[PDB]
Amino acid sequence: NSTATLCLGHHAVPNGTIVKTITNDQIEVTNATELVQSSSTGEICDSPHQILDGKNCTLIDALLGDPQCDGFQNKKWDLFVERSKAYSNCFPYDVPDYASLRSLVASSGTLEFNNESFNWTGVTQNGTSSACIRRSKNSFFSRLNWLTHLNFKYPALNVTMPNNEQFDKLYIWGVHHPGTDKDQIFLYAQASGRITVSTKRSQQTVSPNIGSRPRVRNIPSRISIYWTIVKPGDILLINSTGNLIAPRGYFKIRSGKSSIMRSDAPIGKCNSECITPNGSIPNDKPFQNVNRITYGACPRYVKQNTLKLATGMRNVPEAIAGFIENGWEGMVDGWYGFRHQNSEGRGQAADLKSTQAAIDQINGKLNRLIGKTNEKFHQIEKEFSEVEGRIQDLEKYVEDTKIDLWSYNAELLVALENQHTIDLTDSEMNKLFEKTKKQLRENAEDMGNGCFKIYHKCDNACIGSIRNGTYDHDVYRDEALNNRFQI
Amino acid sequence: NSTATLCLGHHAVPNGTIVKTITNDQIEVTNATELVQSSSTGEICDSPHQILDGKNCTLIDALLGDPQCDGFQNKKWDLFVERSKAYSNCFPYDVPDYASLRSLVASSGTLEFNNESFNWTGVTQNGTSSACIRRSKNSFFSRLNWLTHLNFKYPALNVTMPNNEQFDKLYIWGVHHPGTDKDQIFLYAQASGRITVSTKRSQQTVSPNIGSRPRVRNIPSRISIYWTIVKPGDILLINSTGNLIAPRGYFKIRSGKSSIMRSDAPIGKCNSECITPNGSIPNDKPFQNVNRITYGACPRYVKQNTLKLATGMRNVPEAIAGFIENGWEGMVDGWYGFRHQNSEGRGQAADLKSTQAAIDQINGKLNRLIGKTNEKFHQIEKEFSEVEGRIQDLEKYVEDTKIDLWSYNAELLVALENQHTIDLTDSEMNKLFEKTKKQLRENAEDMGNGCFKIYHKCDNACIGSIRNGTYDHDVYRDEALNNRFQI
Amino acid sequence: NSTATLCLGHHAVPNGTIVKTITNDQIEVTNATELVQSSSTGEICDSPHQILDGKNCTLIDALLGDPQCDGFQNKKWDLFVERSKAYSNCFPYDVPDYASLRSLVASSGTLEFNNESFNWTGVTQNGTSSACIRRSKNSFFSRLNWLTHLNFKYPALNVTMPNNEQFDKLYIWGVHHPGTDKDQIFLYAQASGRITVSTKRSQQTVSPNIGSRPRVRNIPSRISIYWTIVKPGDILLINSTGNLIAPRGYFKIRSGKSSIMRSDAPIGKCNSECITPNGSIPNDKPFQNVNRITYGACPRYVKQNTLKLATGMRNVPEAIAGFIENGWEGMVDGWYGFRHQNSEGRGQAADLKSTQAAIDQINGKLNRLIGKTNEKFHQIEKEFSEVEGRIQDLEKYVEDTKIDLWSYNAELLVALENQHTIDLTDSEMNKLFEKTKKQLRENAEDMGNGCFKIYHKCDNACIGSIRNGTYDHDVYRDEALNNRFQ
Ligand SMILES: *[C@@H]1O[C@H](CO)[C@@H](O[C@@H]2O[C@H](CO)[C@@H](O)[C@H](O)[C@H]2NC(C)=O)[C@H](O)[C@H]1NC(C)=O
Ligand SMILES: *[C@@H]1O[C@H](CO)[C@@H](O[C@@H]2O[C@H](CO)[C@@H](O)[C@H](O)[C@H]2NC(C)=O)[C@H](O)[C@H]1NC(C)=O
Ligand SMILES: *[C@@H]1O[C@H](CO)[C@@H](O[C@@H]2O[C@H](CO)[C@@H](O)[C@H](O)[C@H]2NC(C)=O)[C@H](O)[C@H]1NC(C)=O
Ligand SMILES: *[C@@H]1O[C@H](CO)[C@@H](O)[C@H](O)[C@H]1NC(C)=O
Ligand SMILES: *[C@@H]1O[C@H](CO)[C@@H](O)[C@H](O)[C@H]1NC(C)=O
Ligand SMILES: *[C@@H]1O[C@H](CO)[C@@H](O)[C@H](O)[C@H]1NC(C)=O
Ligand SMILES: *[C@@H]1O[C@H](CO)[C@@H](O)[C@H](O)[C@H]1NC(C)=O
Ligand SMILES: *[C@@H]1O[C@H](CO)[C@@H](O)[C@H](O)[C@H]1NC(C)=O
Ligand SMILES: *[C@@H]1O[C@H](CO)[C@@H](O)[C@H](O)[C@H]1NC(C)=O
Ligand SMILES: *[C@@H]1O[C@H](CO)[C@@H](O)[C@H](O)[C@H]1NC(C)=O
Ligand SMILES: *[C@@H]1O[C@H](CO)[C@@H](O)[C@H](O)[C@H]1NC(C)=O
Ligand SMILES: *[C@@H]1O[C@H](CO)[C@@H](O)[C@H](O)[C@H]1NC(C)=O
Ligand SMILES: *[C@@H]1O[C@H](CO)[C@@H](O)[C@H](O)[C@H]1NC(C)=O
Ligand SMILES: *[C@@H]1O[C@H](CO)[C@@H](O)[C@H](O)[C@H]1NC(C)=O
Ligand SMILES: *[C@@H]1O[C@H](CO)[C@@H](O)[C@H](O)[C@H]1NC(C)=O
Ligand SMILES: *[C@@H]1O[C@H](CO)[C@@H](O)[C@H](O)[C@H]1NC(C)=O
Ligand SMILES: *[C@@H]1O[C@H](CO)[C@@H](O)[C@H](O)[C@H]1NC(C)=O
Ligand SMILES: *[C@@H]1O[C@H](CO)[C@@H](O)[C@H](O)[C@H]1NC(C)=O
Ligand SMILES: *[C@@H]1O[C@H](CO)[C@@H](O)[C@H](O)[C@H]1NC(C)=O
Ligand SMILES: *[C@@H]1O[C@H](CO)[C@@H](O)[C@H](O)[C@H]1NC(C)=O
Ligand SMILES: *[C@@H]1O[C@H](CO)[C@@H](O)[C@H](O)[C@H]1NC(C)=O
Repeated sequence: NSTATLCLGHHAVPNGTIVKTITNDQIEVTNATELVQSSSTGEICDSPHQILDGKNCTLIDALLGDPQCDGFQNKKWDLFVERSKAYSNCFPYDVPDYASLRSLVASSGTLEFNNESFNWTGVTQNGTSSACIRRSKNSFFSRLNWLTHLNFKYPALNVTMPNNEQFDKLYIWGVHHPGTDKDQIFLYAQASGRITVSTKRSQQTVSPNIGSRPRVRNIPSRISIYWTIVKPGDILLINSTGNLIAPRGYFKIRSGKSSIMRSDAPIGKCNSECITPNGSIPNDKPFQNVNRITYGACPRYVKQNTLKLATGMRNVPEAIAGFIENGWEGMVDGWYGFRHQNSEGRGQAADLKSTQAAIDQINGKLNRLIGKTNEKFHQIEKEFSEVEGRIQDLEKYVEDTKIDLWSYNAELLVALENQHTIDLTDSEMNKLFEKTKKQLRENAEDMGNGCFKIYHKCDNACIGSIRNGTYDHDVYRDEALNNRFQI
Repeated sequence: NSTATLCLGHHAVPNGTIVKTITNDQIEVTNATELVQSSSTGEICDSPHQILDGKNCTLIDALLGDPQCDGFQNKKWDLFVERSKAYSNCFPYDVPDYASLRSLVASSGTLEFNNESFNWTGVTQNGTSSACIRRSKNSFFSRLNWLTHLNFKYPALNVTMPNNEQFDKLYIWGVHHPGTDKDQIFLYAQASGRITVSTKRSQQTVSPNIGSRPRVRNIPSRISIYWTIVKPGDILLINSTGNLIAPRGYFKIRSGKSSIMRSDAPIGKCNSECITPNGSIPNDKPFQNVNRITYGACPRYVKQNTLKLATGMRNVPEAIAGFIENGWEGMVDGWYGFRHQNSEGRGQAADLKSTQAAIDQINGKLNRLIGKTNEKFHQIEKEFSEVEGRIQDLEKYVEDTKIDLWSYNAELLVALENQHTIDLTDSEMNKLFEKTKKQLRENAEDMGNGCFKIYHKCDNACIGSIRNGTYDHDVYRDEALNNRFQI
Repeated sequence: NSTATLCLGHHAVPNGTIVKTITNDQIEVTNATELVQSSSTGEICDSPHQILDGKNCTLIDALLGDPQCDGFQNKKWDLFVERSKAYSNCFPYDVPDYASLRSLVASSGTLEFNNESFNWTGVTQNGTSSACIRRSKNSFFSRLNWLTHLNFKYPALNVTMPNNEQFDKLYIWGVHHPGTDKDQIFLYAQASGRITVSTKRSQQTVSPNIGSRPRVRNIPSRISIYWTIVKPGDILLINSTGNLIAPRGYFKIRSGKSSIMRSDAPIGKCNSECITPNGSIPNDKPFQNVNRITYGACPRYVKQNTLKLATGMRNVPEAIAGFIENGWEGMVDGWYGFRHQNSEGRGQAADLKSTQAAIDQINGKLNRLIGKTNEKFHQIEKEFSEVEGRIQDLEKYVEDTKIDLWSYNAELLVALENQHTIDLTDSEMNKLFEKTKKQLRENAEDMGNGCFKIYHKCDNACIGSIRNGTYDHDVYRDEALNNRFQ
């Protein structure tokens, strides 16, 4: 006729996604991305990190060098994987402050061991046990030297070794606690006092405790594992009258990106930075709900099973009408656009610049959230198999506090960002609407349903000029004014 | 007259509330709710949590079986409330890691004790002390067995108890430290000794220390309390030559929701999810400022004394003027509405759909904040009476860090939620204004004071349609245009 | 011309600052302020906190009374500064929980020492060492009494010291660990033994461990340092057969604002609340990147080297365009303003009320961020010279968690405040535009670039009336309608 209808609107999808916001908990959007990694590959990836498979060994067993760990001598790792099927198959032993030695070795990142010419004069070296079978013969820990009497004599040892290198030396040693007095006399030829291992900086004094223990692998005795770190310029001094499980040398202490993880997952052929006890995970998402123990460039752990970030706007599912009444399910070329009813027929076109502006802002948001990872290697233990008390309670409290704070941050971030995304895309729809209103000047009226009523004959070329920003309102001003106001 | 005025606006109150926002610290709102629970009932509510009243007992005193704790034997609790007037009136004891045992048992949640038939031979059982009286006779702890010599001999005990059940067993035992050597010879007929309690996984060795102590209840001697946890399939082996305060059995270890709290509040008939040492508190508010220690489904502790969440718009108290100039004290039916001037007279009506939309958004926000609590059962100690050093400093650092972070989160959350509340209620007022503008089309002009001047004769029927919606601008369009655009 | 052009706009600068927002991490603004203190003065200000310069003394050496530390006796501090050049010149010693004793003394805030009439009968007092030279004489720690023996006898000392005052008493004592049995007999006349120090509530029992150790200052023996806290109403019993490095009295324990810091910076004659190991820092900014170790009213430590807070608007660089197309680089009188073209000529003026409203809201934000810092005195150790185990790992984990969470909060806060500031100044431009539209009513049209076309004669008096809100649309309505329509 003499008028045309130009409706502005946006696309819609048949099946949207439900996201959370500040105003609402369940708002439907056209599209959303998962920000919580809730699955793993089931396998640990061996690249870029050097992964040392513990097999039947724990890290401490590999440190001491019991027979099943012979293949772990002088090895390095980025992450040591300890299996729950791992077991000791050697002399029974314990480590006072086990967790500290395990953390120290895990953070050292190597079992590189240099033998030293210790002056073990007057004692018999290389003691053996039936509990440690190396190659069908009795043996002992490969990195320890079980000293016993020589010719029924064990003289008081005072053996020193300067640290003349530029690095710290880690010495692993222990105390043998025999089952009975007959074993103390049989092995050391005398009752024992104390063993003192010292440096200039510090000293450790320990005592044997002769007495029966419940048998593990048919041995009623125990070895207690102790360690010392010797700084450059410092001197190790071992003062012992018996019951000394001597070092054969030193381990290297290194600073680095190494740690230890407990996992039953197989190790595959891969390239994945983030390792969890359930296997490696992608680190594209900013958060994860796989596990709380992590290694490498990992997402933050949260308790939410899902957090969906709106990478799109509110769906608003289902004459012509604009964005105020409904979204358009028939629009697939873009996010925002125009639909019109003209004397030449009905039609539709996408507005690609507003679509790209909204997409660019969403891409900015994703670039701020996606791809930014938390690269962490050595942390505290987060699952415990024994109840010790105050220290474990504090470690659990710290981890629970961290998880509650990061879960709060993730929930607030997702709700604020989703509210921002809806306000952003409604804002972009409004910028296109005000731009069209300003371009049309007095030649059209807002009908209140997201559409403009154009009061002049506006053909397809006219509509196209409006869509791409080249509409000249002066050409049609008299016709539209004469039609709006009955001159 | 030939024209009418329709002013849009919002309600106001004589006395508002001062809240914080992003750009304004002292912004007045019509209504706000307190988000910090800063008061308590002064009593601990005994439901739904099972609460065991310590009376004159500590949890440890109840654990060993102090004469004042006969009412605690084999009992369960969800929260043990330890009293500051509690004291021991039995043999004085020293638990070398008191906090760990107190926490371990508090989280275990029961004093269930099975009297296992320990094979004590060659010794005298059921030793008593004059400092621990039951029914006017000398007694001892009911869960400990003080072993002494029999016929002036104390043979070396070697007593084995395998763990043949499916749960862990907690054995509590100790070492007697007499005040002098005469006491040790009188009780044990041994100059000294060593006590070793072993499992397959770990061992504890303790030595008695003969010497004087300050007399507590006239006793110059001490009992050192130790505990062993025996896993299923593990074995308890006790080896002693003297000074053994023997176990009478085991306590059960359970994973659960139990804990210990220090408080002096009375216990009475009530119902409250969250327990605080100042008495139980309502858990409706998201935050609290009562005490650092909590139990159950509680709000999170912050340093803020008050944080008020706006549950209404900005209060701007003060011809007809609208939301641009002031708020309306005479609007009592709703939050948003209309006032009009026509030839019939002046009037006012509330717009209930905009009011309900704003209320629904606020109620959604309240559902996000109010009623959502965090269940916290066993945590670290958060108040200390003794100066311990590094571990206490770390616990204080962790708790103050948590509180500082949650106080920041509370301040940012309240400022963001109040800024959003103001923006949302101003947005709803602006949406009603734009909606009215759209219905009026060319039949009205914005007066710049929140009011529309309607340029057709408009008397109580057109105003009704405008308030309802679906106002027909076409019928009045020629009259309004003749009044607006004629010279 | 029968019309006039009235354009609205905002100022711009030739060179702006790059800030981060929620949806744009490289957005240029007219002005910004640094919220991360990234540099120190290099000196530790001696005011308002009382600071003791350790020089060659550690806190433990000051506690025990090392001969070089005589100047620290009975002194008080709000912050003790331990130097990396510090070393001992007395008997070698080992504190089995060094960090805990150092924390107790640092938090007590004083070395006020009170001598007590201990009954050290039957033994010789005031033992000396060649490693502790005080006045060119052999000496010992001034707060410890090295008891050896009297006439080749060491009767078992059973010494009681009641606490009859209202404060906790800190007693520092030790155990000598000689390098050989001959030294044990020479000093104490009898071998082995043990030392028990106890109160009503607690007890500590230790044993000497005779044996050679690596020589420090040509001495192969060690003194172990132990301590006990005696509450009011309690009694301290020291029971020793030998090897006792006895107390001479007690140290007072106070609750307060004292702590210890490791630093090599000199002490300056200045005033600053926040002290870091690199020296004092200003405490105006909400965050810092100088050090993790803090004392006083400090900002929070973050991982960011810089965080810039927009204190301005978008710097949109460039007949009259308006705010939608670009900013106005020629504006010096304000942030928001007007430009016009009329029958007399072109001109420009600032709108000071919109400018002040935007500035007042920005100052509100600055008042919430700047000047609000957090006073902390005694915290965990955050740097370590040796690796100890799970406790050090936990302390590092806790501090790193705090830093990551505050760094997250700092980035979220800066991005939200900068996005709000941009929305704020865009909103103020929009309220000024809408306000102008409302005064003009139907006498002007929005031409789409931030300008209004006014369809009536509007001289400089008219433009001024529009600027200050006195414009009356009724008097110009017939001319503007005749020119605007037909
Ligand atoms: C203390 O008791 C334990 C167990 O009751 C004894 O250990 C047992 O020794 C026998 C010796 O033939 C072994 O067959 C068992 O397997 C051992 N069991 C356990 C649990 O260790 C131990 O020998 C006893 N000690 C003394 C000195 O009599
Ligand atoms: C070591 O000295 C203490 C002094 O405290 C003696 O303990 C006091 O003994 C008397 C009499 O037995 C009591 O009246 C006091 O109450 C005790 N003191 C305290 C603080 O309780 C202790 O007897 C002495 N030891 C020896 C072996 O003589
Ligand atoms: C234990 O061995 C150490 C190491 O040789 C002895 O200490 C040395 O003693 C000589 C004696 O003049 C000194 O010159 C050295 O400087 C000492 N070296 C160190 C590292 O301390 C120590 O004397 C020996 N102890 C016994 C009892 O034989
Ligand atoms: C959602 O976005 C992703 C990534 O851009 C795209 O692959 C997917 O097809 C989108 N889905 C819908 C329904 O728009
Ligand atoms: C680990 O031990 C099991 C038996 O427990 C054995 O079958 C397996 O071969 C061992 N694996 C390696 C790598 O030695
Ligand atoms: C002990 O065994 C080690 C194995 O490396 C060997 O080098 C050393 O010579 C042996 N010493 C004695 C005394 O058998
Ligand atoms: C362990 O029991 C045996 C039994 O003969 C005894 O000789 C030994 O001294 C005991 N050890 C301890 C530490 O009690
Ligand atoms: C240390 O070695 C010396 C060497 O003479 C000896 O006399 C002393 O008994 C030893 N001490 C210990 C605890 O081994
Ligand atoms: C990962 O393993 C832990 C082991 O306790 C389990 O609780 C968790 O559900 C697992 N997660 C996934 C995604 O497999
Ligand atoms: C805009 O569209 C019209 C009609 O389709 C066309 O004539 C004109 O060249 C277009 N201009 C631009 C800049 O794309
Ligand atoms: C504030 O809201 C509460 C309901 O939560 C209502 O009871 C109270 O009357 C309101 N007060 C004002 C001043 O609006
Ligand atoms: C606790 O002590 C008070 C002291 O007055 C006494 O009345 C009460 O009976 C005691 N209760 C128990 C359980 O010992
Ligand atoms: C020791 O006392 C307990 C009390 O329960 C009793 O059952 C046990 O038979 C007594 N044993 C002896 C040897 O008196
Ligand atoms: C609750 O009790 C604690 C006890 O330390 C006290 O510090 C706090 O002020 C009390 N709070 C209230 C609200 O009574
Ligand atoms: C419109 O509002 C008026 C208010 O006076 C009311 O009387 C009338 O029933 C309403 N009509 C409809 C259709 O809502
Ligand atoms: C930025 O603001 C500061 C005051 O905070 C002022 O001194 C400085 O001149 C301003 N710079 C610019 C370019 O506006
Ligand atoms: C610190 O020690 C050095 C090296 O012995 C000495 O030169 C200096 O004078 C000492 N300073 C003080 C204050 O004791
Ligand atoms: C020991 O030295 C102190 C000075 O610190 C002195 O007061 C005391 O009288 C001396 N005692 C003896 C027994 O010489
Ligand atoms: C405790 O004091 C008495 C008092 O003579 C003494 O006999 C005993 O040996 C002392 N014990 C210790 C460990 O000092
Ligand atoms: C402060 O000192 C620490 C430790 O020496 C150093 O890592 C840091 O870079 C220093 N910072 C500044 C701003 O000097
Ligand atoms: C506004 O500006 C005009 C400029 O002509 C002046 O005459 C008038 O007095 C001013 N009014 C106010 C309130 O500043």
